[PDB]
Amino acid sequence: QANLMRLKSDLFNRSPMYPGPTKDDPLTVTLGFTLQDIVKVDSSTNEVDLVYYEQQRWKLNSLMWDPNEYGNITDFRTSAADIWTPDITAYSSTRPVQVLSPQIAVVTHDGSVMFIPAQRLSFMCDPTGVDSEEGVTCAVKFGSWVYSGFEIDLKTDTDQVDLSSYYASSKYEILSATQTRQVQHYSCCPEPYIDVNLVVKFRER
Amino acid sequence: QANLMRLKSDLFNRSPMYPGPTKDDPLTVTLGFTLQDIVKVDSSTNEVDLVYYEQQRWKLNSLMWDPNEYGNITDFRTSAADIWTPDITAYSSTRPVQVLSPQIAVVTHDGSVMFIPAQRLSFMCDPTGVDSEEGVTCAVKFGSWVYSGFEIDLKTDTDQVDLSSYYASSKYEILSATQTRQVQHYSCCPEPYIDVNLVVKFRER
Amino acid sequence: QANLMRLKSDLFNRSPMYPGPTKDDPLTVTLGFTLQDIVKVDSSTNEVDLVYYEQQRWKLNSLMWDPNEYGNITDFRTSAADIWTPDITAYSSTRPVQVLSPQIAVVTHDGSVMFIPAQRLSFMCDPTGVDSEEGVTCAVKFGSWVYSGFEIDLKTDTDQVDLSSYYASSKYEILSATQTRQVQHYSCCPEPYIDVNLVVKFRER
Amino acid sequence: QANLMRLKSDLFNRSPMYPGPTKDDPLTVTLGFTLQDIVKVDSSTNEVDLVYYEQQRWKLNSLMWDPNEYGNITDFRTSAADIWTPDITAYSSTRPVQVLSPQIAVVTHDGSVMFIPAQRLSFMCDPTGVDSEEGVTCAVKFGSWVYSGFEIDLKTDTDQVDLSSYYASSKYEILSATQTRQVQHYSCCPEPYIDVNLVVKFRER
Amino acid sequence: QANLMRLKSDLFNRSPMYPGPTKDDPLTVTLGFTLQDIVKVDSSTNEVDLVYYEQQRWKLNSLMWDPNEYGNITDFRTSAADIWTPDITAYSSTRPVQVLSPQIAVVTHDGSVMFIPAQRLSFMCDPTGVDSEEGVTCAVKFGSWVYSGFEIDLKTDTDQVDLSSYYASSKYEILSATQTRQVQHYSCCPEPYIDVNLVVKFRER
Repeated sequence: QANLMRLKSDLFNRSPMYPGPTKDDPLTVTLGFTLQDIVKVDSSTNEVDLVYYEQQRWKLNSLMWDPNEYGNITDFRTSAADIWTPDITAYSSTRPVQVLSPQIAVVTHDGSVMFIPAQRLSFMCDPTGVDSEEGVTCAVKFGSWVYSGFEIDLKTDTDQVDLSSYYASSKYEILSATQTRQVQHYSCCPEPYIDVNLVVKFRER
Repeated sequence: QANLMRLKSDLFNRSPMYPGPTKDDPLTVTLGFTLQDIVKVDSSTNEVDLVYYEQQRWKLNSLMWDPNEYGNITDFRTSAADIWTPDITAYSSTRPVQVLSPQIAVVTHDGSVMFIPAQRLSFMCDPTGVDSEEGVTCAVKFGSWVYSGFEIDLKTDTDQVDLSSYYASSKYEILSATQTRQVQHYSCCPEPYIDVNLVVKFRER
Repeated sequence: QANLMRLKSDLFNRSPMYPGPTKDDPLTVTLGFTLQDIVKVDSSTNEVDLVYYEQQRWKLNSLMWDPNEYGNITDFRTSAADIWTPDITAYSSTRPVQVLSPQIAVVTHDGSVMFIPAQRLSFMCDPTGVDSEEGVTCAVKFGSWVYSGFEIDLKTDTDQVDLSSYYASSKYEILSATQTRQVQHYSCCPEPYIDVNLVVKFRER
Repeated sequence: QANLMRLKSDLFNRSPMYPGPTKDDPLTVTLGFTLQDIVKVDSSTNEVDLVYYEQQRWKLNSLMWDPNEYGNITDFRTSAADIWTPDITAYSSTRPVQVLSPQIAVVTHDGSVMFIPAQRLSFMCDPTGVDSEEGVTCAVKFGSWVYSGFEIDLKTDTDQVDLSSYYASSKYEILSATQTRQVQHYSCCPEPYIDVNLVVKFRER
Repeated sequence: QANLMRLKSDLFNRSPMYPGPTKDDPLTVTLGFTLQDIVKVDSSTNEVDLVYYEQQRWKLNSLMWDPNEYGNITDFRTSAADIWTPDITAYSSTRPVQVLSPQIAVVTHDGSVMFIPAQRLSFMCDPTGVDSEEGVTCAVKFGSWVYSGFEIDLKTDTDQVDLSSYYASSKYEILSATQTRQVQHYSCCPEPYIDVNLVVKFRER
């Protein structure tokens, strides 16, 4: 009850929001995916739908406290809207991403954040061959829409996508799912942008 | 009019927002389901659609009062946007759950709240076999998206889902519906989450 | 003009809106339906779509004024967001109702309010036999979602639904529109809840 | 040089929003449609989908100014939501109207507003006969939802609908589109209620 | 961190938002499109669906600063709602445009702004002959919905639509894709409106 309230108030009212990273203050976001289901394949549009949730973590001194001052509270939960979050976007969606889970984050005494939104995404993917044995292959890049390599940097803890909770009776069977950090120097833009490229190879069951 | 008016401003203004449960301040939410219709079965994707309402209960101390001080009010109804509510989510939806009822809760003088969302939900369900006599079986887990079992804990009043008011001319027929409390462990997180598992076994007419 | 200006701000700025009915200060709300069109029938999901508008009447003391402080104004119009509205809900929608009309209500000096939303509703209903001469029957119940008969009392003027602005060239002809008032009981709660059962009998033209 | 700023806070920040048309202070609102396209015709529901521009103009004494006292500024563009707008709806839409253009109005020094929303509308329409040189005719009355003809008065510049920029490759050819101002006033009621009837006669291309 | 926050409150919190351009404060927005996929073609409604980025650039004095006073911060990233943005609109759209990327913009010390919304757009276009060697041609105009030639001017860096990251496996091959500046005049208004005309000639692969 009491202390948390006092802490929450200190962090979000006694002080403004993190403004976002800059060159002189870059930030590293650890990204990782749990693919949960390939829901739909449409072969007339070339669209494929994923339901995954997406682990995001990062650390801000701005979000730091000494637990001893706040009743030995070492971490809390709060509405994502209370804090700043990175603009990690899918680079080839074909519809607005749909949000499947509460937008609630967990802050730790040391300034670090863990946020795990469930989403459903339609992205650009030609499923011709999904019925054959060697299956089909599709990718979607995820990355900061507006922050360059110099401001937001991506990182992963594994390059294996978490298939622990893939829907067992899905219409579609995952042959492999990969997540690799990639750098892209771009057109409009001198500075490189950095993304995580989700590659799934799958087929009909 | 006059007395509730005073009560609502005393509960929700004098104090700052309730910050939700902690490890020191745990909560027990009681979940039940009334399952009213299986609208749709889609076997191209593997998604089934249910209309149910789900009954949530919990008690807060910070919501208590002495009815004598407020002209004998034992309870009032308030918009859910005024009180803390649990982040109970369907672990395997394929679409954002759509709300079918008012977001209004009823708080009672001893700090207990009772909140009954009506929802239409798409979830992961392979319906192969729905067209037979033995029918098919499907489950979706419900539970807190961010609070572990040491912050929020679930509980049912019975494992028998309420089917007494299930639509009589549905294209699908319910053969049984269960709600069973269970505990999960996830890779991301140190501490066990707890969920109520809704299992439905159904067929067409 | 500044004479109605002062009225609105005296009623809507001087402290709060209305907090809602209670066992002690209960409220009558009169309900009537103008069935405007049966737009669609779905025989693969057993869902039917009505366009109708919903006549809602209630009298509040908090909204009362004397037109001598207020340059002889008997009434006025205002965004339904400015004042408390009842939580009347279809008990078997399969979809969140969509809004067809501006959210605006006429208020009268005696406190009495008239709000008329236009709406498309998808509800559970088996259309089997809609093409026979006998036609088909469906019912949907409207009523407060959280207020018991002790807090909200529901009234009708007629038991015939209004078919007078029913669209002449609708796909479906109306054989009888009825609005019967019922009080009934639910598993969650000891008290009577009151609802208006709309029973439409219709066939295709 | 961007001092427009002043005119804006002189107008909208000087008093709460204009509270609508009284009876003593009425309002003439002019109406005009540019019909861009009939998109779809659903012969199984009974809905036609139109895409049009709705031009509306009205005059407000409370939004006028001498250009000479404001850096010689004769008109400005502003968000529709910080000026009052008329509550003109289609009386037979079957889907919430879908907004295709920004909600931004233009205000002229003399108090005139111009607002031209582009919309997609679905309305009740029997298209039996659309597949013949004959064609078919359809109708939608647009009117104020809550206001009488002593509070808001609808008017048209002309009753030839502007078809001069109607899609040349539409599946549906327009024969004619009319917009007539209709007035009705009944015995009991010292109000006239007035609406613009949008009649379109069309066939398949 | 430190400086960046003081910058933002000096640009946004002291003196308000830029009110918009005027006859006396003209502005030139730069437009460029990157076509990503033709996602869908409907030949029974004559609607086609594009997925693209629109790169928008403009320069405001009020957003200019000297980096020396703000710790050599040469530029920064901020939410779209903190700044004024041009109201660039598809003229022949048939569904509300859907946004695919985060509404955030990059601001440079010289007052220059860059903003690149990613969009799925449905628009009028008959795809007859998409499945032939010749292909089919569609066009759509992008422009200010409310700012005339005298207020917002449009300009392209090139008239070639950027196809450098068009989807390798789209159903459709792009034979040509053009973006041109033009001035239009409409019944409504006595002054020029400036648009960029997107012309895509494509065929089935």
